[PDB]
Amino acid sequence: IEEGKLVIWINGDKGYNGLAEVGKKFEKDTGIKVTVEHPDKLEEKFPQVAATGDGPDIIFWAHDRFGGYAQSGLLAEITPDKAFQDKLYPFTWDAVRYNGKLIAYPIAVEALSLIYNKDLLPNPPKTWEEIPALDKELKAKGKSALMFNLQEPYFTWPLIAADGGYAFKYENGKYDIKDVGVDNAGAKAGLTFLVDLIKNKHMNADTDYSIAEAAFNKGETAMTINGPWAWSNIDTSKVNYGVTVLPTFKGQPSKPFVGVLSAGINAASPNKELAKEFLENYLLTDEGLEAVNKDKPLGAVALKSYEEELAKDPRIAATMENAQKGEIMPNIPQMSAFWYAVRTAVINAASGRQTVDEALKDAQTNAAELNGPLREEIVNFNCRKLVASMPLFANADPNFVTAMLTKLKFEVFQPGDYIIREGTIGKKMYFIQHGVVSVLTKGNKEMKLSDGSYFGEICLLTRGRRTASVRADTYCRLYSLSVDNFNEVLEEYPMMRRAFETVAIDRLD
Ligand SMILES: OC[C@H]1O[C@H](O[C@H]2[C@H](O)[C@@H](O)[C@@H](O)O[C@@H]2CO)[C@H](O)[C@@H](O)[C@@H]1O
Repeated sequence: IEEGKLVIWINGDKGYNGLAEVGKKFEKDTGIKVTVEHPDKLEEKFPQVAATGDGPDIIFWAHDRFGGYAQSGLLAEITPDKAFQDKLYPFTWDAVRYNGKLIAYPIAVEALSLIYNKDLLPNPPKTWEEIPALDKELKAKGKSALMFNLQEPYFTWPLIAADGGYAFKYENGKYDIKDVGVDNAGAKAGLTFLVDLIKNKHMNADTDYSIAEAAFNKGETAMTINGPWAWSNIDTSKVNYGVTVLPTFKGQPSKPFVGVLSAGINAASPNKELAKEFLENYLLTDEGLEAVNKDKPLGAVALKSYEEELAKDPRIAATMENAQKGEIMPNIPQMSAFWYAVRTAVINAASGRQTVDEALKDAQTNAAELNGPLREEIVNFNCRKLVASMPLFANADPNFVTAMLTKLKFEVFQPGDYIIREGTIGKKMYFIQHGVVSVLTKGNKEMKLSDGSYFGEICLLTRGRRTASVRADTYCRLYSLSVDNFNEVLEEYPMMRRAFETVAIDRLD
């Protein structure tokens, strides 16, 4: 971030080129440059980087992650006046409330639908249960019935929820965080049906977003499950598609988790006023949303004036029908733990790492018990110890140490793994969070290092070989810090760079 410009983050499946057009209009009027970026794992990156001088001015995501960001102090309260508020649907404003405060601008309402190829399947099935029979019929003609993203639990959730699965029980206007529904009869039946699809070769566990998109848009599968954003690429592929009600499971509708694409203002931004002006006066207008919608459809927009037009589209009416059979996602801080829990369970069940019963038992405990803030805190202090213990960093500015912590990468090694091999060239030093290693120098004396220690640091000043091998003696958990990332932070703190250069200037004598 820098004062006088806007950096916006939005997910790579959304209309980021269209948003950049809105930004080009903004720059033309104010001289303020707008850069739109779509980094991978943006929703996880944002809370890591936002405090530490990095991060976008504006973050776009579904509202479910914003309670967490709000809890962490990473979002500015927004202050639209009543007239502006009246422009958007009251339920969209509700979705972005935390402690009664508005913490983001709602943009669009998202739900998943069944997308079907009308040439391959003129009458799409009404039930999940008839998909195996349909796939066998299609397999004989070199096709498949259904492919969709099995790596993201968002896509499998409607099935899980259909017969009674739920995230957190809603009662008397509030979520009971101790009452998780991911291990109940309904959730187990849903995921069992999905795993049986996999086991009987009607779907593949490795299927991700790209695979399913490419299969449906090339005409290889009769159906997919996706949201409005995906419709552009299907239009471009020329497939004759319909958008309809998701299939029923055990006679019960699929229950997609409804998301409200929302735009938050990073509390670290020096551009909060410019961010408000862009969001209120440029993006949230008929012209602004249209530019984004034209690139990748937004869904049912929060802006009433524009939604009046979009609601005439039967694809948007199918989206809202699915949405009404679903549930608005909670925005509570525990949602991150929930998603992490269900993601691992679905991946483990589908692959056969665990049974459905085992995977979901562990998901229940993870979603209910896991304390993100507490675990984050413990992880951050321990990393801070490791980095600040090293002689080089022993008297450095605490913010320098803090920026450096964000660069650390988690690595694991098995007994007998060489972390560093003598004669090779590395670009990383290592800190030992947990484990024992041997430092071996050809023939010689071993030296054993353990929890708290470090090694490989000479790559910070060498551009040269590894002069010793380092072998894991037990299971090791390490953090690595690369010379590039070290330099990058060292450039952000010029007083430290000068100190370290004067050190190196004397190390030549
Ligand atoms: O898979 C869990 C994931 O679900 C939701 O993410 C959606 C997102 O809302 C959509 O806009 C679209 O981009 O696809 C994502 C699924 O890959 C939740 O918003 C997210 O927090 C959660 O991790």
